[PDB]
Amino acid sequence: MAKKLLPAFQNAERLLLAHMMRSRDVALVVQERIGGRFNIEEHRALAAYIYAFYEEGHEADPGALISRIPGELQPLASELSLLLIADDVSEQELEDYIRHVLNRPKWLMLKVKEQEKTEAERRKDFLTAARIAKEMIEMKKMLSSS
Repeated sequence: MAKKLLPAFQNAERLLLAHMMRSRDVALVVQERIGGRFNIEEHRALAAYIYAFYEEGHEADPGALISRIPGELQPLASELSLLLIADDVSEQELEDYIRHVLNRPKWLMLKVKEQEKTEAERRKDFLTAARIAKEMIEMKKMLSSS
């Protein structure tokens, strides 16, 4: 990804969907704890699904909403219902992807990096923590307007 700064965190948005695809309460988490919106009609349709479903039945019915997309979110959403998440939403994962969904000037996302990066301090990613460390200074720039 030489010429790919940060187009969108669709990865977190997809797993995000997985946790919200479970309960309306979680649906609040996606909208309230993330309230994002990338350039994806299908993925966005999921985040959008819940928002509207609240007025509908107050519960993001998977079988009902999962079968409301055009064709790409159909197979994706069905699997995404819990493709990479547990009944408990996976706390570590919840904060991981939601934070990723932020993709905004929020240092808290860097905090998440603080955890993984610190793991790099002790074990590193490749050879030296300098890689993840660079990620911090990178994280500092994004959250800190320059």
